[PDB]
Amino acid sequence: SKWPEPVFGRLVSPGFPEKYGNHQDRSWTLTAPPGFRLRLYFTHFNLELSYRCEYDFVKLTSGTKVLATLCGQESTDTERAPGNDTFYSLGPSLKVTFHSDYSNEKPFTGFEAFYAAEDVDECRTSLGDSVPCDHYCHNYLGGYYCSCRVGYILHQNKHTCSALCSGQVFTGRSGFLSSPEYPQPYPKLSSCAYNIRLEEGFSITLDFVESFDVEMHPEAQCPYDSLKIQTDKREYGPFCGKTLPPRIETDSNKVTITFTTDESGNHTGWKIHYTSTA
Amino acid sequence: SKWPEPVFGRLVSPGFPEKYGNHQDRSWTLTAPPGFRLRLYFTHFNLELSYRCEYDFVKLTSGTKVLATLCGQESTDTERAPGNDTFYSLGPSLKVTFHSDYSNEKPFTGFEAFYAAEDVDECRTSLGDSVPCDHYCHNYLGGYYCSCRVGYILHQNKHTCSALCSGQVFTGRSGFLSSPEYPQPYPKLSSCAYNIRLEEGFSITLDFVESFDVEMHPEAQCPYDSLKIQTDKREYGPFCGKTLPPRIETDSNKVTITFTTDESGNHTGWKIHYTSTA
Ligand SMILES: [Ca+2]
Ligand SMILES: [Ca+2]
Ligand SMILES: [Ca+2]
Ligand SMILES: [Ca+2]
Ligand SMILES: [Ca+2]
Ligand SMILES: [Ca+2]
Repeated sequence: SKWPEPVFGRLVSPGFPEKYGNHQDRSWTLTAPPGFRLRLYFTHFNLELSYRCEYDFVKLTSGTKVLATLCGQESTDTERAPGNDTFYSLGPSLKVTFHSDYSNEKPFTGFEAFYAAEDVDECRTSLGDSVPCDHYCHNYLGGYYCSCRVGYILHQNKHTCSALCSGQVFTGRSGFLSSPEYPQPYPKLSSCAYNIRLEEGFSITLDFVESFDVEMHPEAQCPYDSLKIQTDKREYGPFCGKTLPPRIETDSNKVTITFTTDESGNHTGWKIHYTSTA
Repeated sequence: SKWPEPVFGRLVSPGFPEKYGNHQDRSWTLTAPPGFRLRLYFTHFNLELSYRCEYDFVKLTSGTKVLATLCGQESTDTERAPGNDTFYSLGPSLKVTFHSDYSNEKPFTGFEAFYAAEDVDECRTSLGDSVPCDHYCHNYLGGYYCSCRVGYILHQNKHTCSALCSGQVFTGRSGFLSSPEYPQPYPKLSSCAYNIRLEEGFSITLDFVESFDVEMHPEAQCPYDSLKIQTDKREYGPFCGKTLPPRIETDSNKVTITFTTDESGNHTGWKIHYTSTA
């Protein structure tokens, strides 16, 4: 219900299209709305040529960086003329500076430049392996939004996808149980809780199977990702490393398994096969 | 004691407090002794600001985790400056990494950081984790040690408190007898021994009376906690499970009850009322 305002304009050297004079200094600060960057190009460029544009120049800077230093008419080995190149602001702001020195041996016409704001694509551009979203990144005008696959919920940090893996209440007495996505990497910032609740007088036995991969610390044990098992009379765990933990035999009919994950890592996780006797 | 690295120290960007240069890379690995962690903070911080600190940064890592990525002077929406924040190592080690890219358009002054070792308090958990001691936990500089309540003795594992429940010699003809702390959970790694010595020609009768709770096995009987009874003419037990066992009638004037517990469990235990006839 609220939309960005357009931002666009035209910049010229003093007196354009007539020849620019000596000892002139101009600067324009251009600012796009949040989520936008600026796009600038030159329809006309004809300045005094000099080594590294020491005499006359047009300087484009953005944020903390110098985007370009331009002079002459056609780009050389150590100088740059803009040609049909396009220049982009870093962030929403862009400064344009024009300077002429004490003399022009020829009648130089200066420059005509045009600029326009365009939406930043936070999902595709400024992207290496670093996607700002855990699952789905949605670009829109002036921003972006994150969403998650089914069976997840967006964390409060608005980027991480937390599994909905609590609430599983098993009553079938022989069965399997697992970390999310296994054997794919288990999700970040998740709190899983699995409850085996069956008839009284029965005793359960739990078995880890196949592969095991939980984030470990060099000299500490399991401070990051914590996998623990709980009978109403006793506690077991936490299990880490990359070796399948030994069998466990419970006295109780009701058992609770909890799996907690922290903000980082791509570890595969765990399987558990539980059986039964009297 | 003595350690190769000092209890306190100072790290600065190359050339501090003068402007740092381009294409610079530094890394310091700081390591405290076991039982200590490292605490690091910044007295001065002024780096080039960039989206996600891609240009210049200080990265604090510990173990496998990145504690922080820092740039700028004051923290923004997607960037972090340390301010007066304190950073803590996970375990005794902590790595500091400094990097600068190809240019500095302003005189960025870099950073001054200080670190100090501090004792880990193994006794004071956030207590979402377990307590390392059975009874009393004592913290000291560089370590901790355990102790027990009166009537107990510290087990060889230096953490578990074993009850002193041997030595009870009953001569009274009618009476009660019990697992330690009943009806509170009976202690771990304890070996209790109760001796009933009565006049010749008399016969004792034993009765479980209130609650009965001893660690049971799925398909076996009593391999963890073992409660056994011994007359000079017979042996009874071991008794486990969680149902009050039937009455027992001894021929002997002499009875010895032995109760053994394992390293884990919170089971309540047992009472026994014994009487006598001719
Ligand atoms: Ca000139
Ligand atoms: Ca956008
Ligand atoms: Ca993790
Ligand atoms: Ca830099
Ligand atoms: Ca300590
Ligand atoms: Ca026990």
